[PDB]
Amino acid sequence: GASVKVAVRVRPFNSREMSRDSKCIIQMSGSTTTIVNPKQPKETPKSFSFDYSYWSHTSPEDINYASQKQVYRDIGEEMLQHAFEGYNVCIFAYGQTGAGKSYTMMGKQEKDQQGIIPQLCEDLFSRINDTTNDNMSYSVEVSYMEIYCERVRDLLNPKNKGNLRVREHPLLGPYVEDLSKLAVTSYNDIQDLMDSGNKPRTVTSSRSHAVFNIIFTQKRHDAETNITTEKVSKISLVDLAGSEANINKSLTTLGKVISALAEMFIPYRDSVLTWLLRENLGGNSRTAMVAALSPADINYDETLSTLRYADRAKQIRNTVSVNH
Ligand SMILES: Nc1ncnc2c1ncn2[C@@H]1O[C@H](COP(=O)(O)OP(=O)(O)NP(=O)(O)O)[C@@H](O)[C@H]1O
Ligand SMILES: [Mg+2]
Repeated sequence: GASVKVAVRVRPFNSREMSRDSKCIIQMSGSTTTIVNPKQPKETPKSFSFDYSYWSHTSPEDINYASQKQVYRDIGEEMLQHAFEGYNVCIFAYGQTGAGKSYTMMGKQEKDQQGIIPQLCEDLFSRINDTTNDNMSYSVEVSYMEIYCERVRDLLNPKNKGNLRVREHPLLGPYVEDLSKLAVTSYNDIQDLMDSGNKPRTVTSSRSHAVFNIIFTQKRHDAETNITTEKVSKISLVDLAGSEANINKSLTTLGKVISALAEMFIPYRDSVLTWLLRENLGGNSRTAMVAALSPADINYDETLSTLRYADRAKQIRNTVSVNH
């Protein structure tokens, strides 16, 4: 029994917003985020409470600013530790187009702005390499895919122009048939794959989803008999397309799955995204949602919609057990 962790993050104004002289309608204090409706200024502002509240509207010179490193060391390290404990984990970024989902998950591979995914990978390998018990050995395999109009593309295998089939293994759940799963032995190798994968994405409103998966295997060697008990945790880091057809089936279905789970049949199979993430939503997985928010008055409805779906997500609870 573990509830879905939910964080909200508000970014700086973008060019569109500055050009319309947008005012900031988002306020944050502690774990409370309040949104002002520019349309009805005298109506009571709506407040929401979340596990994490990242005020990233200003800049690093600000004392209360939430940087990439701070967002990661917070929710990121939390989930990585769960993976070390043997739990499957998932972190997905959700929000309006341009709200800051990719910046939070991937960031920029330059000076100081790496997002959750690169940092977690670096942290994962750093920890593995600091192991001092020779009875422990590890394996790290990675997969990276894109879901566009219900079709799946293998980002680590651009050579291939066929969309992979999402299937249901009779006993082990959903999987992408013939999706590349590469073993990596260093942060540098996994980062090259990440960079290669990011470049083959399409290709400026995204309407594809990106799923970066890591299969982290921990092998404990028992000295006396020679059996090696395995510990496997799947780490799924998701960067969703923004919210505003076959192009939008996945996002709408996710909304319904999230609402249904919060309400407690579920249309998991109604879309490739919810099908593949079935166990992370209501299964054996420690899951977190990072809701990206625009700070601008002009996006009140979209932002309010995001806050509401993030509020429901908070109510989801999943039965978790360590994979030993
Ligand atoms: N915390 C932040 N600090 C600085 N810039 C940010 C931050 N969050 C987002 N941005 C920028 O604002 C834009 C939103 O980026 P991303 O590109 O992160 O959006 P989404 O990924 O929200 N968009 P979309 O994929 O089209 O649905 C980009 O130009 C980012 O570099
Ligand atoms: Mg994006």
